Amino acid sequence: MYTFVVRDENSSVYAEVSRLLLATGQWKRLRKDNPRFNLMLGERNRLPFGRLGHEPGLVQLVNYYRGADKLCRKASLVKLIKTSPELSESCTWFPESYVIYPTNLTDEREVFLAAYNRRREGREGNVWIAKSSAGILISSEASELLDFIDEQVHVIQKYLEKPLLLEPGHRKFDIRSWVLVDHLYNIYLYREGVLRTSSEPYNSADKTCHLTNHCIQKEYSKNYGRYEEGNEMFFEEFNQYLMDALNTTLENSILLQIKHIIRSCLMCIEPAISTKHLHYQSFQLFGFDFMVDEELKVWLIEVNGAPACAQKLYAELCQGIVDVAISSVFPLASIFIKLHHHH
Amino acid sequence: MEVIELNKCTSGQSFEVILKPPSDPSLEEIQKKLEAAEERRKYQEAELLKHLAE
Amino acid sequence: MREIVHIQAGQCGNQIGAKFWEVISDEHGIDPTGSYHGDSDLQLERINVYYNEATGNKYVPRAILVDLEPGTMDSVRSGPFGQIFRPDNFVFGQSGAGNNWAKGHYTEGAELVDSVLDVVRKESESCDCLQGFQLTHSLGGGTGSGMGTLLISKIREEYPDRIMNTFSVMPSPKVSDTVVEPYNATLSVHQLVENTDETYCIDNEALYDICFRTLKLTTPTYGDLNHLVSATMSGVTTCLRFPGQLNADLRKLAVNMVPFPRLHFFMPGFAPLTSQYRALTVPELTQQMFDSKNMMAACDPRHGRYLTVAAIFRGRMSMKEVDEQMLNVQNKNSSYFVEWIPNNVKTAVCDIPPRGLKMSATFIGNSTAIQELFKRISEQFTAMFRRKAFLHWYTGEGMDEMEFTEAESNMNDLVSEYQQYQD
Amino acid sequence: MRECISIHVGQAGVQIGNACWELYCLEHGIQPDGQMPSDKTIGGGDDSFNTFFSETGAGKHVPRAVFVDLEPTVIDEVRTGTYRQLFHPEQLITGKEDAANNYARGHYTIGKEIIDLVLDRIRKLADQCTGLQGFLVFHSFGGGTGSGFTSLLMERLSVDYGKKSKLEFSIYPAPQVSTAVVEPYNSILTTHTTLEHSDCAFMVDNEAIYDICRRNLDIERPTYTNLNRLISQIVSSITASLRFDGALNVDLTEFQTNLVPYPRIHFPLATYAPVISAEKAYHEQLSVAEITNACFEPANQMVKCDPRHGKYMACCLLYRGDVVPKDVNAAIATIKTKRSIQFVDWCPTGFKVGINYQPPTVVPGGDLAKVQRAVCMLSNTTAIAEAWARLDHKFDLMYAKRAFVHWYVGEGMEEGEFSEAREDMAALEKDYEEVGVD
Ligand SMILES: Nc1nc2c(ncn2[C@@H]2O[C@H](COP(=O)(O)OP(=O)(O)OP(=O)(O)O)[C@@H](O)[C@H]2O)c(=O)[nH]1
Ligand SMILES: Nc1ncnc2c1ncn2[C@@H]1O[C@H](COP(=O)(O)OP(=O)(O)CP(=O)(O)O)[C@@H](O)[C@H]1O
Ligand SMILES: Nc1nc2c(ncn2[C@@H]2O[C@H](COP(=O)(O)OP(=O)(O)O)[C@@H](O)[C@H]2O)c(=O)[nH]1
Ligand SMILES: [Ca+2]
Ligand SMILES: [Ca+2]
Ligand SMILES: [Ca+2]
Ligand SMILES: [Mg+2]
Ligand SMILES: [Mg+2]
Ligand SMILES: [Mg+2]
Repeated sequence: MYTFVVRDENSSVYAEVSRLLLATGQWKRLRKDNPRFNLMLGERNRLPFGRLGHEPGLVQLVNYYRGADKLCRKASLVKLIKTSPELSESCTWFPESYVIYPTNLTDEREVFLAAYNRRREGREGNVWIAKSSAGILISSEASELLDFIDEQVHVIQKYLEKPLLLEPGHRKFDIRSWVLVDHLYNIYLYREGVLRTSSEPYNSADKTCHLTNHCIQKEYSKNYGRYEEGNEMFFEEFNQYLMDALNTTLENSILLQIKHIIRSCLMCIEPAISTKHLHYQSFQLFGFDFMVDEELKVWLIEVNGAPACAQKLYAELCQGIVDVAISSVFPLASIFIKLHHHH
Repeated sequence: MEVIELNKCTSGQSFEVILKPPSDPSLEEIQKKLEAAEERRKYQEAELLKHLAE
Repeated sequence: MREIVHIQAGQCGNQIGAKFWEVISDEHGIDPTGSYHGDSDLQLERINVYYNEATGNKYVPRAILVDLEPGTMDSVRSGPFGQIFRPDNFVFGQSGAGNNWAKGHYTEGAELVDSVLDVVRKESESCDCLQGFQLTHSLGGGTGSGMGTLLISKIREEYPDRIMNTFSVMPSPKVSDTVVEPYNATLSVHQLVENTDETYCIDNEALYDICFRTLKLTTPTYGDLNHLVSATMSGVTTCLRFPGQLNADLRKLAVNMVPFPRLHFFMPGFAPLTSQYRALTVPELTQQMFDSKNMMAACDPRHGRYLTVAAIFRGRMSMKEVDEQMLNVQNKNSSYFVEWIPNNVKTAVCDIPPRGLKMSATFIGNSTAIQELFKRISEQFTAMFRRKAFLHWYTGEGMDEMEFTEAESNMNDLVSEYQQYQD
Repeated sequence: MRECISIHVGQAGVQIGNACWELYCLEHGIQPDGQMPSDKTIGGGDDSFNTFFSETGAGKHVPRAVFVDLEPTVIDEVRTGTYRQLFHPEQLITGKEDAANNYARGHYTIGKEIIDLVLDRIRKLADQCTGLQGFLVFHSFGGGTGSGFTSLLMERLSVDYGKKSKLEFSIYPAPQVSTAVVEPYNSILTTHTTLEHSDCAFMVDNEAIYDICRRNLDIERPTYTNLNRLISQIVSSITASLRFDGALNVDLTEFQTNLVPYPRIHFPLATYAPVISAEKAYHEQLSVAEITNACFEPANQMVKCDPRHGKYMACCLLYRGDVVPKDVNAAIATIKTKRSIQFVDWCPTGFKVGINYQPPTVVPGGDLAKVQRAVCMLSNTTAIAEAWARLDHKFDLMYAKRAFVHWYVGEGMEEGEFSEAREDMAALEKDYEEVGVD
């Protein structure tokens, strides 16, 4: 009889995982402040990692990797990619980005304007996007970007002016991948992804057709649910489209680059966050966001440390979380693609 | 990777390697606290004996 | 040298006290004449806690025997180990207490209490560093209950910085001598609330149920009940009598077990209780030791929460496996342990097992379920007191009805204090 | 030469002190009767080992040590032990009844009655000293004596020896071997009152020593004897620079200079390697790079925590055995490219290295295997604040219900000392966070 505690009531993924654990009759839920647990489904902010692994005779496991925020923050990710030799400033699958602290507060204002002027003179496309972890501005003039940030830390990265546009619709999208990293630092890619598509035609000259967020398309798009249920295209339909239209597969044109990016990011922080020789063990589910351009090149947009799942895929993924992440440590009485790597 | 201040002797040696440059109460006051706590113990014991006398 | 002075008062107190000294004398190699005949130096390392050493390598129990009738103490002096006690430590009268708390506490007992204190003082003077007292008595009679609590009050007056511990036998209608037992017990419980640091609640109801249900004894006697008490008393004093690190003296036990001064009433337990050659395993010892059927207080632990727990394992066993089973019980039923006292379950191990057992385990719980015992007594008190039934036995000794009303209120306050920490 | 006086308080301090002086005698070739054949200056001298040992005209080398306990049974093990001849009765102070796991009982009630006797026996040792450096104080956090009397003694030493340094070796409570539920209370209480009186304190978590004994020595249920022999090895590594010829950490003041830039943050993390079972008939000797790499594994630290999620303020490496500076620098350069070693911006990113060619001495018949080389890293990480957060959280749980508080108030302590001690710890946790978190 294993024990666990629940400390994030808003987590839809682990609300289902908790439901599955009780459904086996071999897991007992305790009060959230009971320290005699085998498994902690921890809170998002200020998880007390320092109090884990000090209970005699209890193998303790937590559903978050301490230090993984460096990969799952806007400014932290840019700094991590630029300063890590495994990724380097010459990284080819991440858009050119710059960390811009507001003036009411290192910083890269002069470095951003240096490369911005190189595109203005060279007749090239000079459209950038500003955003943060906290409200997004897309512009072609560097003055509007720097003035908007001053109005928390923000980042300015190159806006991909030539995205892959689904037809019919001439519309933008982005790919969400769910990645599970277990206590042995095996990297498991959920075989099922989702395309969060825009329902408006992409106009290169209004942010409804430029931002593919599921909440923006349901509150400001006048074509929500027109082409696919809930602006969510799954891998079967997207693969069939790439074959019928582009004469290629999702595996070859896109998924090889996705698995490569996932490995690069997670292997880079492995020495910093691994729990291999630690007094407690960690796993975590990540949500990677990818953009695809017209040349079928995949770009990394962000990594989400506390992601939600697609409604159709909750039961399959949450059961997979119990199988390879929880039952591998606490056995009872494949939907993932294991991305092999060198520890 | 600079080794500085190397000192050697028969039983060993010591040195420093730099990888990167940077970027009371008095005796009276103690006796007062010890005696104030002793007085609180004496007051609690006197209240007990008073209670037992009743 | 951390000496304990033992006192046994009344019929129940002297019969259970005599068996305690008979049991631990055997465990320490002391023969009925006080001569050591053991084979291990572990038996004499802490022997001075309970025994005085006299001329001729004789060991004399540091025990004072008190009663208002001579009968039971004459039986003790004629018992198996009767000659081992110091003859001047028999302090007795002739009138008796008539199962009357007022007689023990206010009239008959007041005439004898000073001569008992003279013997207490003599034993205390010959102590290198007296740590405190232990009293065996029942709460349902007159001498052990009334004069025993009078003794505790006067001992606290003369030794206010020493620990007072009692083994207190609670009355039950299942094993009853008179109808006034709830009166005597209610009056005594308030005395214990104020004037003891640790009280082991030995419930005659539990002792009967164990003999009947578990030990399959259709007609349990007082001898059978005292067998469970004797085995329990040896177990809960092992840490005082043998070398160890946990709860090695009465004050450290109190600091570990008593988070609030009035809530110092312990539910003891013992395993095994076998009706006999089969070896018992550590998982079996640990499960039985926490089972309600092994509790000596007739309270369901699952109806309350454990504030603190001490567990003592005796015999040659895997100390690693003990920790595994102890941590197994806590981590499988952590809802019955308060979360605001971290690591409130302490485990000790002693190599020397009791007589006739390869291994055993003793349970000492400070549980809020003990309020069931006091509620039970309180209801039996009120059923008679609402009609003032049998009160003339007490008003005839000078007591007023108001002292009964205040005793009734005091124990209901105690019940309420247990209830606030259960939530 | 400048002398150091060791003070052992309570059961933990005395039993650990007994294990340390046993090891010191083996390391300096001192026999149980106090005779030291290699010492050619009979009856005197100012060699490095004289910082810890005085000498009698008869050639006995006597520890500069005081043992204090409020119960006589533990120190009686010293009076009748193997090394009984080292000590004279003036060095062993026993009481009648202990502090019963109660800080207030050891500090106020019993402390007031024995503090003058202890300081007098210390003064006798200080008068033997031509230039006393200060004191090394061994005690537990959880015991009533180790916590309560120690903090009182530390206050009086600051008064009577104001210019002297004071270092601690403190045993942090672990429930797997602890004997009291109130040890979190005693720990916070003694830390609050000792904080401004200690220049540098080495905390040892019994949990870490316990698991090292089970994992690396294959002891199923480690005893105090197993734990104390390992602790005395770490302690010896730390004090070896005071007892042998050298140039790093040669006096007590240098410990603070090299490890404690901010005075309140004076708790360096100790990590030791290698720990090898003696029952292994043949074990492959670990290299300089491997034992140095093991200094960044949490499984080898004296306190379980994660230095990756903190910042370093200082770092010393103390090697013993066959080690040359070339192999140290090769290991450090490799480790810098594999470990998350982040220093604070107001401190140089460097390592002070000390090497003693004599390999670690092991007690004959003990559990530790003789090794060719060993290292103790002393790093001042903010990550050790995890140990404070664990302790303060257990304090908060009990104190919210005032559980066991009456035991302390009954000894004359006011309840406000509880909240005052806890607020000081909250300020301590805040200091660690401001230094090591972005
Ligand atoms: N490592 C180690 N820890 C010990 C030893 N002895 C006791 N401890 C720890 O110290 C704490 C208890 O404090 P003690 O030193 O035994 O108590 P004390 O200082 O003598 O104070 P008193 O309450 O008066 O007995 C517990 O956490 C024990 O685990 C020892 O020999 N080695
Ligand atoms: N450099 C770039 N080029 C083109 N489009 C971009 C872009 N950066 C962001 N976008 C678009 O903006 C949208 C939101 O980006 P961002 O990832 O900051 O939002 P978000 O983090 O709130 C989504 P989630 O809820 O999964 O974390 C994405 O759907 C993407 O299509
Ligand atoms: N367990 C046990 N209980 C007893 C024994 N003798 C009496 N009692 C109980 O004690 C109460 C009677 O008190 P008793 O000791 O005989 O009166 P006293 O001599 O005036 O103190 C009743 O509740 C009895 O059930 C005994 O030998 N063993
Ligand atoms: Ca008369
Ligand atoms: Ca000399
Ligand atoms: Ca000072
Ligand atoms: Mg996001
Ligand atoms: Mg009777
Ligand atoms: Mg002690």
